[PDB]
Amino acid sequence: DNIQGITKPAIRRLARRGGVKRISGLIYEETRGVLKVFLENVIRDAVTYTEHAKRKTVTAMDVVYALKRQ
Amino acid sequence: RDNIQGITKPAIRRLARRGGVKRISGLIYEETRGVLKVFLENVIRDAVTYTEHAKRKTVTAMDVVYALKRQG
Amino acid sequence: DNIQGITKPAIRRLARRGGVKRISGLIYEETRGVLKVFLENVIRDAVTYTEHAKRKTVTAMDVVYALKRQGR
Amino acid sequence: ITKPAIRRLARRGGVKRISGLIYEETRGVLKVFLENVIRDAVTYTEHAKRKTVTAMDVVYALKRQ
Amino acid sequence: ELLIRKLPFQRLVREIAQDFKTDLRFQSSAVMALQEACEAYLVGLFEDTNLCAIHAKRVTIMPKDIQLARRIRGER
Amino acid sequence: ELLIRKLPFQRLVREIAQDFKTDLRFQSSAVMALQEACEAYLVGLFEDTNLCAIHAKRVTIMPKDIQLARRIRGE
Amino acid sequence: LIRKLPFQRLVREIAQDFKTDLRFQSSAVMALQEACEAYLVGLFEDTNLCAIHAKRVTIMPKDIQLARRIRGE
Amino acid sequence: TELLIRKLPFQRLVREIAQDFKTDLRFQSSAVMALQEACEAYLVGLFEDTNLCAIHAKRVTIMPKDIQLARRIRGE
DNA sequence: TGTGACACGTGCCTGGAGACTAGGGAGTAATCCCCTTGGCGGTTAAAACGCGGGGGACAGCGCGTACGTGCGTTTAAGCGGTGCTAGAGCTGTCTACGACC
DNA sequence: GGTCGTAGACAGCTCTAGCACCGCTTAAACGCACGTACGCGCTGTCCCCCGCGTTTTAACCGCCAAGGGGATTACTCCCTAGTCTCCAGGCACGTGTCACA
Repeated sequence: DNIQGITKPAIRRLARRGGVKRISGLIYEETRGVLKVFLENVIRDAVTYTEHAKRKTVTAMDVVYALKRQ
Repeated sequence: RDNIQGITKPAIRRLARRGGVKRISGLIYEETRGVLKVFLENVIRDAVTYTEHAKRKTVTAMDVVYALKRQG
Repeated sequence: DNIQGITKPAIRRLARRGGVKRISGLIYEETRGVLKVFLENVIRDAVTYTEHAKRKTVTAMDVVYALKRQGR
Repeated sequence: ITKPAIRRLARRGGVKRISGLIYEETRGVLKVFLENVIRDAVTYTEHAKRKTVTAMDVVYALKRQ
Repeated sequence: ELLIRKLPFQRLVREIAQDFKTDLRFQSSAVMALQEACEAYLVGLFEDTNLCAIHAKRVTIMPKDIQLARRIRGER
Repeated sequence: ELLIRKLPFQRLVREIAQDFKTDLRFQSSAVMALQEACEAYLVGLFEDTNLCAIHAKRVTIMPKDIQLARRIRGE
Repeated sequence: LIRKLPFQRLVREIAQDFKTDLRFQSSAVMALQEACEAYLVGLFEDTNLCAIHAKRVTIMPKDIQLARRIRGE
Repeated sequence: TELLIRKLPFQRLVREIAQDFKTDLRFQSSAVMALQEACEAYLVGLFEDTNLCAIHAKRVTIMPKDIQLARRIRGE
């Protein structure tokens, strides 16, 4: 329930780096959902890899290996 | 293990001075190790694919040569 | 003009297999160019694999490995 | 080659400021690039046995440069 | 420059992990790498949606563009 | 089950190959697999192009649609 | 964008200085001008990248020299 | 001429990368030597381009910005 | 076990969250026309279907042959520190310089 | 061609991060020997690949009538970005608690 931590100005600035000129008012919810899906995928892959690595935590290299499979 | 650090700092300095560089920043070494790992991963992936195609178990010189040919 | 064998109705059939309902005139030329690029890449990879394996013909494995390189 | 055309190309390329000798250098490098591409096209045409350089000759020259 | 504030992103990552599988530890380096990758992915997605919007004879990006870019890229 | 006529596709593939290297033979299964792959690739590209066209309130597909699909597909 | 008349004049001049008795059609010069546009926009983007890397906005001859030397010329 | 990277660490790194890709793979010594020469040549060329970029920027000390610029120009 | 890695209470600027508003642009539609596409009829220019030679894929058999591993050890080279300083990021200017007709 | 706002090298200017210098260490490597499993062809075989040859399928060409795209433009009209004002974090700063080979 903390996905709202991705504030409207954050999404607006992220689109601003992407060359976007104007943003509709419904982009924010869709972008929050897309971020939830992408972080779920990456976190699940990293967690699976780090359980396969016989560790109870997750490291930066675990995330790098998870992203390499994206 | 984290064997990319096996590329010693003096080795990178010698490689740079071979290219004519006179001063190396401290952050050059990590970026160079990352770039070398990326290039080596690409070439090794190509060589492994070529070896798998040849139904072989040993990566010979031909596989590495063809991997280099395919990339640049 | 050896690529004209990929005829206009062939591209129409491909598009209508892809769900397209109406096709403009320049789509045929654009699709012909796109397929020429794709075939050039895949055949280049396949003939490179064949040369690596020391053979005078391209077999199914060469094409499969070329498509694997292309990411199919 | 004209200066305004070079300016349009630079603007399309993301350029914000343009110097003075850059026009002459661009003309020179364009001449060299055209010399190379026409040499490749002529070599292919001599290999392809054609009287004049065609569009497919240009495409082949670019793709096998 | 990171455009997502560190604390809310950390809270979101920890919440996602807890919902998926409790008793997991995240450190600053892993979260920073994940956030950088997420920001790069979102910038790429928004570039693609801007391309789609411009193609649609439009400048304001609408969720139609987001869904189009996602489904064409194969992520959906 | 194939949309491109087999013999002209064989001719095109052999033309490209002889442009690459001369006197190269082709297994019939190799050409068949290559044609199936090309058909699948174009069917996917046309699916994405139709998607772009229906997104832009259009039914007819235009070279802009294919260019956009390739551009946001990574090609 | 490049007008077709000066481009045709330049290609005719370079053909005269390289191999005379040669004729170019509209499609050939259109392909050549498209290739020219692509090459020049790429070169100018590379020189612009060098310019921002150089803490300057003007694209002097030095940026052209860099983009030519690094790319393989 | 003589190699600049120590042989054994590079052999171990190559074998580790291969194990990451395809396990239980044997390497011919000539193949590893060719990989070593290729990596040395690639790094020498990259450092030459980086030095050119740095000297252009009126500085001698090359910085990761120079390497990044050289890689972006070369198409990597 | 010693050394290392997280969790909770604060002040404050900083960024985000309520509205207000004036435009910029999204959306729907009426022609419209006209400009393509689709579809249909006739036709022909091909593709799809049967024999031959032999080029080379493919299988079996080695056989030196080179990889993996397994030491002895020792010295060139790497890693910790310092000593020292040319060099990088940051200022003011004036001729050199690029934008508007 | 002209007339009007900006700036790159020079000179400091200061901190600094990098180049030696050096002691201590350490593992790369040169050598030696071994097991053996895979590379590299040898040799033989025959699969099918290329090259020629007759018939429906279909691709081209052309014409005609429906349809839909680009465009203008009414035509409101929706609602986003900029602005304004008010309210929730964020990094240091501590103080305390849990993990690992």
